[PDB]
Order: sequence, then C-alpha cells, then structure tokens
Amino acid sequence: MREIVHIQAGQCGNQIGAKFWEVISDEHGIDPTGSYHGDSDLQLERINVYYNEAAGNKYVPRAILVDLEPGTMDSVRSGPFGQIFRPDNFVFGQSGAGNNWAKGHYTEGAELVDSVLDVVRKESESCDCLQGFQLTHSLGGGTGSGMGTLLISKIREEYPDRIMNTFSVVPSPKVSDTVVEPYNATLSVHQLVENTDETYCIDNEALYDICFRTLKLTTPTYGDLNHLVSATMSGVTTCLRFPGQLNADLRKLAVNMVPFPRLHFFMPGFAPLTSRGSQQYRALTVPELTQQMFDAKNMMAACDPRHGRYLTVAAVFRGRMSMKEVDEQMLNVQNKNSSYFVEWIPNNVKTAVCDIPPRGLKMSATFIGNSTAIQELFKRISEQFTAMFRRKAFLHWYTGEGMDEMEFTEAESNMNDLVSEYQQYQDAT
Amino acid sequence: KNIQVVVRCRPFNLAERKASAHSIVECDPVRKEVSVRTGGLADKSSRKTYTFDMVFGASTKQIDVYRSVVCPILDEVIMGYNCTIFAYGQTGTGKTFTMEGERSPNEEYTWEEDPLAGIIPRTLHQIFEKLTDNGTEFSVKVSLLEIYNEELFDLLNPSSDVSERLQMFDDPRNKRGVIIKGLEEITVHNKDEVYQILEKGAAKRTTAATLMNAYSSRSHSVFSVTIHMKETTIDGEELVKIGKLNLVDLAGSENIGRSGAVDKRAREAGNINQSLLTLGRVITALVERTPHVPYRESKLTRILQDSLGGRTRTSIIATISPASLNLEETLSTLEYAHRAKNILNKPEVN
Amino acid sequence: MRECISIHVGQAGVQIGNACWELYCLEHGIQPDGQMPSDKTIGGGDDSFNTFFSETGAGKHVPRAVFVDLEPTVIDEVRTGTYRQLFHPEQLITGKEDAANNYARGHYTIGKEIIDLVLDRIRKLADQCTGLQGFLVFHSFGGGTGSGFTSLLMERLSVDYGKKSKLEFSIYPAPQVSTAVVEPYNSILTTHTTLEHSDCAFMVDNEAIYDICRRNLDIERPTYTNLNRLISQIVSSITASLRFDGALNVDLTEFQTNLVPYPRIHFPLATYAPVISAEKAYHEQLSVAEITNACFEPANQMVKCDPRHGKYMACCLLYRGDVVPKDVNAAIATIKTKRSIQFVDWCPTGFKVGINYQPPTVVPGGDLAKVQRAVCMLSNTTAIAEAWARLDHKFDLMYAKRAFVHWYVGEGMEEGEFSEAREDMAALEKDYEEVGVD
Ligand SMILES: Nc1nc2c(ncn2[C@@H]2O[C@H](COP(=O)(O)CP(=O)(O)OP(=O)(O)O)[C@@H](O)[C@H]2O)c(=O)[nH]1
Ligand SMILES: Nc1nc2c(ncn2[C@@H]2O[C@H](COP(=O)(O)OP(=O)(O)OP(=O)(O)O)[C@@H](O)[C@H]2O)c(=O)[nH]1
Ligand SMILES: Nc1ncnc2c1ncn2[C@@H]1O[C@H](COP(=O)(O)OP(=O)(O)NP(=O)(O)O)[C@@H](O)[C@H]1O
Ligand SMILES: [Mg+2]
Ligand SMILES: [Mg+2]
Repeated sequence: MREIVHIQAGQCGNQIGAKFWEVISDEHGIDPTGSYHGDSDLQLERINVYYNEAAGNKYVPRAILVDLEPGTMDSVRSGPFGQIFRPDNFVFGQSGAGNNWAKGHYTEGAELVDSVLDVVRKESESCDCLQGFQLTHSLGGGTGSGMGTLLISKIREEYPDRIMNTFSVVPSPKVSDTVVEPYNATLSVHQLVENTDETYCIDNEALYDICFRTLKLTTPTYGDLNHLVSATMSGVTTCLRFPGQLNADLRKLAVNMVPFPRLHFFMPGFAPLTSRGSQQYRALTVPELTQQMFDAKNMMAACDPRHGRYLTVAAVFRGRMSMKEVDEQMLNVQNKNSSYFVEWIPNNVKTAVCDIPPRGLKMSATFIGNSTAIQELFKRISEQFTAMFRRKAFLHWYTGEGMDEMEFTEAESNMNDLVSEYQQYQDAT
Repeated sequence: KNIQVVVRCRPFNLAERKASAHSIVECDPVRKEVSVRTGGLADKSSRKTYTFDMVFGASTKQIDVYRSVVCPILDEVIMGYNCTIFAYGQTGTGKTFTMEGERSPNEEYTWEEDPLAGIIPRTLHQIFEKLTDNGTEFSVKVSLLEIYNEELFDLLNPSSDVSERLQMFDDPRNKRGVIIKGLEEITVHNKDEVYQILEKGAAKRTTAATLMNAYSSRSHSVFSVTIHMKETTIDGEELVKIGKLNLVDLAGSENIGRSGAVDKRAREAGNINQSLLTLGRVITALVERTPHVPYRESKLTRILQDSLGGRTRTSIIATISPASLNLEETLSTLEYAHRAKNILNKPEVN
Repeated sequence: MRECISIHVGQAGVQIGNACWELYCLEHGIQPDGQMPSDKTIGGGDDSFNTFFSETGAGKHVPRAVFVDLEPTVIDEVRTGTYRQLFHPEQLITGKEDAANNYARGHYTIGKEIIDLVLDRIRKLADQCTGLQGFLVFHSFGGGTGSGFTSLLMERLSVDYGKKSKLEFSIYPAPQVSTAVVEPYNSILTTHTTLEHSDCAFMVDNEAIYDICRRNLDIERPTYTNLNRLISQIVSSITASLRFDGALNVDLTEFQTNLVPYPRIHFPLATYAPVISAEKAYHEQLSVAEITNACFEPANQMVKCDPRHGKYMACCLLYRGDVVPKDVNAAIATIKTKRSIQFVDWCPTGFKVGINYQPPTVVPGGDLAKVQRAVCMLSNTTAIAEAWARLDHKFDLMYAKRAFVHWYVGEGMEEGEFSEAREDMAALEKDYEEVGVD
C-alpha cells in the first residue's frame, strides 16, 4: 500500500492536480465501472490501495483539491470521473487564496486541515505508514504556494514517516513581465525550500520550450501542457508503484539523489520525448532513449545539459533493461561529462527497472540528478527578486499580508545562501 | 580564538566498570593527552594517541579544568564578546556532567558557588561580582534552547512559552554572519537573581530522557545567556555592549539498544548524530569557501558560523567517557576535535 | 539429517533464492503441487532434499524455505512462484515493515521483526534436522535491507548455532561498477561485522556473471534473470555436489576451512567453470582438458581477474559429479605451471581434493548447453581485494564528502562506527593482502 494521496495547492496546483488525477486515474485504467482494465490483479491492487473502492470496485480518488475558487472544484467534478471522485474528499473555498499569501494561507489552512486529517486518516487506513505525500502547487503563485506550504509543513511534521515532496512550476526567469510576479515566487521558494527537504520544480521556460515545439501553439495549452507534465510525473510514481525486477525505494532514491537533505532541487526527466510526428513514425532504440534523456531537448527542463553537470546522477529504467545498456549508460555518463558524474562519487547513477514496461511505449526514462543550469536558473530567479526588492513592489501586499519585508530579505538571503552553496558545490567537484 | 578542547576525563565509568574493560585510553591528566591503543589487543602498547592542549585523566575533574577556564570566562562576557563552550566526548562522558559541573549536594552551594559546578557557574557568579564591580547596567535576557526537532523551547525564558524564534537575518548590529533577533527573554536583575531564576528555569527546562543517562540530554541542549551591559566611562562616554554565552550539551552518538531511548528519542538521536556529523562536515566543507557559501544553511551550522568564524566566540573543552566502546564515535570525536582545530573563531562583542 | 534452508534478503536475494530453490525444484522434479511427478525420492526426500527443504506431507515432496518479504512485492514474487504453492504459507514470512529502507535504518528495524519469526522457523527446522551445522543463506549487498539483514541476522544465528558456523552468501558488486552508491555503504558495515560472524562469505560478481553469461549466450540482455539462472545454477551446482553422494564428500565448511589456512579469508571466492555455450556443446562435447583449461581461464572464473594479478592463497575447485581421471590428471600440471598460486609458508599439506561418487549432473532447464563438469573454485581473489580497494576509494571519497550522513543519522548509526567499519575493512583487506603475500 503506502499509497500517497496527492494534494494540489495554488491555482496551478488545482489545475495540474486535475490533470494529475486524470493521468493517475488513466494509469489506474479503472473505469467508472470500477472494473480493472489492467489484467494484473496486483496492478489493480495497487490502484485499489491508491483509491478507496466505490461499489462496482470503483476507485475514488484520495486527495484534496485546493479551491482558489469554487469553480475549479466544479471544473474537476465536471470533468470526467466526476462520479469517480467523491466530493467528500473535495474541499471547498470560494475565497481561495485571495491572492494573499498570508490571507490565503491562514484562511485556507484551517479549512484544509480538517480535510487533511480526514484524508490522511484514509491513507493511514490504506497503509499504516506512507512514504510521504507529494503535493503539486504553483510556486510562482505566492498564495498558491503559501496555502500549500502550510499543509506540507504540518503534514511532514505530523508524520516523520512521510516525506514532503512538492511539484511547482517555476516561473521562468527568462521572462518576467514584472518583478512582482516572481515576488510571489520568491516567497514560495523560501517557504518551500524550508518546507521540503526535496522540492521539484519545472521551469516555465522548460514548459514553454517543450510546449512550444510540441504544440506549436502560440500559447501553451494548460491542459495539454499539464498532460505532458503530469505524464512524466505519473511515470515516476507509476514506476515506483509498479513492481520492477529491481525496485528502488522512491524515498531511498530521493535520499540517494541528494547527497544531503540540503539540496531540495531535483531535476525531472521524461522520455521518450520527441516531436509528435517523430514519435509516431519511429521508435527510439533503448540506448537512444537513454541518450535522449541526456539531451536537454528531451528533458522537460530546458538547460544545456552539457554545460550543466550532475552533482548526482541517476537513471530510472522501464521495460526490459539491457545489462549492456546499463554499462552504456555508465559509460555515456562518463563520456558526456566528467562533471556529469560527481567527482566525489564515481558512477553516481543507479537505475531501477520496472518489471513491466510502462503503458504506452515500453521504454521510458526519467532524468535524475540536477544540472548546473537549473541551479543557475534559481540564481537567475533570485535576480528578479532583487529587482523586485528594488521595486519594493508588493509593499502594500506585504503590509496587508503582514508578511515581513525583512522576511523577503531573509528569503533572499536564505535562498542566496542555499543557491550559493548549491552552486558552489555544483561548481565544485 | 577557537581553542582545542581541554580534556577532562570522566572517571572510569561505572558502566565501563560493568564492562570491566580497560579504557582504551588511559586517562592520564599527566599526559595531557589520551591515546587509545591502536594496537589495541593486537598492540596494547601500540596506541593511536591524541593530544590536546590539555588532556585529563579520570582523576581529573570538571572542576579542575573548570576553575582554570572560569577566570577567562568573564572577560569574553564582560566585553560582550560572545562566548560559547562546547564539550566533546562520548555520551556518558560527563560532557554534560562536567559542563554543568556539580552543585554541592543539597545545593550547599549554588551552581556558581560550586567549584564542583563547571566553569560556567563560577564564572556566572564571578560575573555577578564583576557586574557589581563594573557598576555597569547588566541585565541578562534569557532564552532557553531545548531542541526537539530543531524546535527551541524557552523553559529557561521566564515565559512559560518557548521564546519565539529569533529572526534569522544578519543582525545589522552584528557586522557579520546571521544573527537571531527578536528573541523574547525576560531579564533578571542580578546574577543572584540568575541563580534563583536558573533554578526555576531548570525546572522549566527538560531534556529528552535517556536510559543511558537520565542526566544526558537525549536532544542537543542549548542554554543561552544574553547580557545587556551599559556603562558611563571616565570619559563619560556611555557605551552599550551585549555579551552572549551559548553552553551546549550535544548528545553523543547513540545506538537505540544501548541508549534504551524511546524511538522518538532515537529520532532525536538521529538528529543528534546528524547535527554532530553536520558539524563534522563543516571543517571539510569549510575549505572551498567560494562562493555556494557553505555555512549558513543549517540552523545549527547557522548558529555555528557565528559561533566559530563568526561574531560570537566559542572555546572548546572536551571531556571524555572512559569507555573505549564508542571507538568509532570517540575517534570521530577526537578527529572532530582536530577538525574543529582547523578553523578558529574570532571573538566579537555581540 | 542436517538441513539448511537458505534465507534470502532483498529482492535480488529473494530472486536468487527463487532461482536457486526453483533450480532445486527442477532437480527434484517435484511439481509445484509438491507431489513429484517423479516417484518419492530415495530415502524419501534425500538428505540433500531434507537439507534444502524439510519434508512434510510425506509421499509428497514439499520444499520448505524461509523467505522474508520486507516488501509485499517479494511476497507476490513468492506467491507467484510455484515453490510458494508447495510451501505452506507458514513457511513464507513477510515483514509488515517496508524495506524500507535506508541501509542502516532497515536492518535494525527490520531485523528485529524478522528475527523472532525466523528464529522460530529456524528452530523448528533445526529440530527437524538431526542437527544443523549452520545455514547457507543468500543476501543482497546492494539492497540496504539485504546487507542489513546479514549482519544482524548472522550474529544471532551464530549465537544460536554456537560453534558450528553458518555459511553466508553475499552479493559483491563488481569493482568495475556499483549498482548504487548505497550498496558500498552497506558493504563495509555489513562485511566487517558479518565476516567475523560468518565462517565464510560467498562472493559473486554481478557484472562478471552477467558478462560471463553474456559471452556464451551472446545476449547481454534479455534477460537479467537468465544471468540469474546461471548464478542459480552455479550456486546450485556446488551445493548440489555436496548434496549428491560422493565417493568422498566434504562438507563445504570443512572444505572452505581447508581452503583457508586462516580465518583471515573467511570467504572463499566462487567460480564456475567451464562455462559452456549451448552452441559450443552443439559443435562438440567439452573435453576434460577443455574443462580444465576453461576452469583455469579467468573468463570462466566468475570474477574477472588476471590470475597473476590475483593471488590465490589456496585455490581449489570443487567439482560436481565425478571428476574424471583426465580432469585430475590435467590439474596437477595446471597447478604446477601456475605461478600465480601462492603458498602458505608453513605446509604444503592440508589440502584435499575430492570427488563425488555421483556422476556429473546437469541442472535441468539450463539455459546454457549442459557442461559435462560444472565446477566451482574457492580461492583468494585479487578482485575482491581490488573491489575492496575500489570500494574503499569511493568510501573514502564518501567520507570526505560526508555525504549521506543523514541516512546513517536517521539510522542513528554512528558515523564513527561507519568510519570504524571502513577502517576495519581496510584493516581486514590490508591484513588479508599482507597475509596473502608470502
Ligand atoms: N507551468 C505552469 N505555470 C502556470 C500555470 N498556471 C499558472 N502558471 C504560472 O503560475 C503563476 C501564477 O500562480 P497561480 O496559477 O498559482 C495563481 P494563485 O492561485 O497561486 O494565486 P492568485 O494570483 O491569487 O490567483 C504565474 O507565474 C503563471 O505563469 C500552469 O498551468 N502551468
Ligand atoms: N545475485 C544477484 N544480485 C542481483 C540480482 N539483481 C540485482 N542484484 C543486485 O542486488 C543489489 C540490490 O539489492 P536488492 O536485494 O534488490 O534490494 P533490497 O535489499 O531489497 O533493498 P531495497 O530494494 O533498496 O529496499 C544490487 O547490487 C544489484 O546489482 C540478481 O538477479 N542476482
Ligand atoms: N565526572 C563524573 N563523575 C561521576 N559521574 C559522572 C561524571 N561524568 C558523567 N557522569 C555520569 O554518567 C552519566 C552521564 O552521562 P552525561 O549525562 O555525563 O552524558 P552526556 O554527555 O550528557 N551524554 P549525551 O547527552 O548523550 O551526549 C550521568 O548519570 C553522570 O552521573
Ligand atoms: Mg546530555
Ligand atoms: Mg528490495
């Protein structure tokens, strides 16, 4: 069991979460019938663990939706498997964040907590202990993050067993219409880093690039983008959930990836990633996928992977894995960069393979380890913040929030310290 | 600056006696060094030896060091130069024991009075007189740091509640480092007041119980004394300085079975090991120095940066438990003390 | 008689156990029903049969083995396997606890839960056995749990066993690559503690075995499992030979005892030879001489090594079945030529060479074409030492890093203890090297 309910916070969290649910539910493949598409009983079992059974062996999601506005909740319910999800799990808040970090945080949290306990209990019912909960929210939304943060902090505190991992989209530092928007982000960032030992973010740019190439849409489709993003995330959870010839603890891996709890950042990787036409026409070779993950383009995040190095490297495998492929992976990692592997520990990357290749393409890969670019990205982000400070924007908001302006400075300092340390280490062998 | 630990050796442990093993190190104050047999059984004669500015045998007492240390203590405080003391040793070392010192039984003497009490109590008393001598305004704002899950509780602080977290910001007052301000303390008029208050505070304060030592705090214990001083010189210039002393009783390495600690205690213990290890980490990390500035990130490290190589000044005295048993840990301790040696801290007025 | 049932830890360990057990099962020829399509074995289950599995439901050969499933996944594996079907559910034990594990954390926490259950099972088995000298069990180094189990488990069992030692199986990462950083973390701590407890250790080169299979099969992958099969086969072979009647039968422990004049090298190296491709068999039957050559040649030996590079304080090869006269004749000459072999200072005597009466047997369902002789060799290998050095290098680097303090910290395991373990390992390796040199 040890199923983890996913909680979404922030407008993004809500939006993503719905997709997340859809993806997961799709992963379950459990119809509203509650019949199990998957032949494997076990897979059904995992799903069953994941979601409580409605009659007809339906599975009802366990999660709390963050209600920026009640509409979002309506949206999800309106969206498919509205029946599948049961509103009891659903929490409501018309006010939503109110786009006040403090206000939203304070107001929402009380509402959330009750649901939180209830939901947590359910999971506890499912498995006595859960590895931890992963919540998806928007870091950029100060409010969205802020609301999320409280739950995350509390939950982790409540159970040391659980480890708090968060997904939030980072606003790409590449473009900021204004400093102020990132201002929310910085606040979220500061809170988030403390909140979670490990945090995961995706650059806006990464979304932009990935979406733009794939969609070729002028503006990214939220659903579409969410779909892809959710899928990659789904892969990791799916992989962990699903048995592998060798299985690696997600937590254990998570512990593994960061040499220390300090490094919140994780670099996601999804694959195969190709153009729509490309994927359809041709199938990547196993080694190709591995290479693909290395490539920035394939990776959701945008970076110069060559430029970046991985303090730690890790790979996940799905489908059958070649022994040779492993060696190839090891060799390639060394080949691509010495920096790619940490100097400290040779052959950092370790991979676990699922017994059964993921639905869809048998071969799937995730990217593990962090890149210089992302770390730089953080630094870049803080850069906006400083400008924001110069702006002293959100002065009014800060006042209204009652959040310290000094707190912002503290966030900057802390983030600076962490980023500096991270960068220093990353730069360092 | 930073001082390598002066060693006070715990008298041969009763528990050690239970083992009836000889301590790997022979606690010889004369040596002013201790060595554990590297040869060990293979070579009793052969021993890895560690030297410190002073090393003391079991016969040596915390008091013995304590008096010596005691005098220099006042100076740092009086200046407002932050003073900190850390004791290094295995659990059951008497790291706490020496650190606290012993109050004469039935509190025949207050902590300060007791030579039995460690350096701190005497120095505290001396500070009392010193303040009297100075005639400066001295107030001590007290905050208690009992750390559970890196939570600080101000039992010491006269408020029932634990003091609020001080803001982690470079205090503009403090030139360097990160400073914790906004601390709520209730000052006590006098050191004597401190004596009485401390008694109250102690009751408030608790340590995680340890089977290995009830005495031993399971959690890392952090006792902080803040002294606000204001005087008007012969010049008549009015000078205001703030002195601060952190007396830290870190938990030693523990294993659950040995500890007999509660699992939660163990959870504390994991923190316990982590903290020290983190601290171990600091010297080895220490070197790169640019930029990804390797210091502040941990709370402990954060305090630490101020502590050593920071605005606050600390000195290290180590007391050890005779037991060889935590050889790795003790070795870690000894090595760590050396590790500490690498970086020295500059004293500064708070 | 004495019966040993392996305990396998970790997914890999369990997986190995499954393969080994299954291989045994194939040998037994007993259906998953537990009633053999074959007739009842002579003496009921053979002594070997009893040894591997206690016999219950007589007239039916139902294996008994103890498996621990830290993860429920393992349980599924167990249940999935035929053997479980034969096995009474009592035999199977699953830990409630997750693996989880941090390597340090897992063993202590997990072990306690397992130990009580296992001990009871063990005792009953011991009761079943006339007497149990010790248990042979497989554990996975790479898994934190797998490594963890061995250390904790071994001591307790050793205590229970008393003088008679247990044989331990371990997974040794090839020095070339490590599956994960974590494993080497496990390695030192587990190894140092374990080694003292264990009379011997079994070393396998995960990569090497894969490679060895890889060459003959000429398929690197798929499958890993296939590689596993060979591993199961080799391990099965050695035990099998002992299990099988022999004109001279030596207990493994005795043999290993013979192998190392000193406890210093608790663990014999494990080798399998000759390796034969199926195709090669098709081309021709292996000659005894070819067997002899194959056995020597480092490719054949499980760990890749340069025979010069490695030193064998003693090298022996146990052979299944009947050692052919040829095989024997060829051997002296080989040993003679081989510079590489080291000497003990004292005395040239003390060994045994040994033949099993029973004719050579091929494990059924062998992926590879059957070899007339399957052999293992116990020796001291450089590769282990080099792996040790490699691990040491990484470990020291890790030490410098002070990385993954937190994991250990979570365990509450001492860093100092860890460093001590490293030191001990270094001491052991250095001592081992020192002793190794004449
Ligand atoms: N990658 C994505 N970024 C998004 C998405 N929706 C918004 N955003 C980004 O997130 C930021 C806006 O935060 P939110 O969506 O969470 C708004 P929130 O509920 O937190 O607060 P309010 O401003 O009070 O509505 C901004 O930088 C957007 O560019 C999305 O679906 N994906
Ligand atoms: N002998 C053998 N080793 C294997 C096999 N597959 C993987 N391994 C090795 O086993 C180690 C991993 O240990 P596992 O037993 O799978 O893990 P675990 O002990 O259950 O612990 P976690 O999975 O981390 O919770 C790695 O060094 C792998 O290289 C196999 O079929 N046979
Ligand atoms: N100098 C001493 N004379 C007599 N007893 C001592 C002395 N030093 C330590 N002890 C005893 O050993 C037990 C204490 O361990 P202490 O409480 O000294 O361990 P500690 O350093 O605080 N352990 P830890 O908290 O884990 O870091 C106490 O009950 C003391 O009475
Ligand atoms: Mg104590
Ligand atoms: Mg496992």
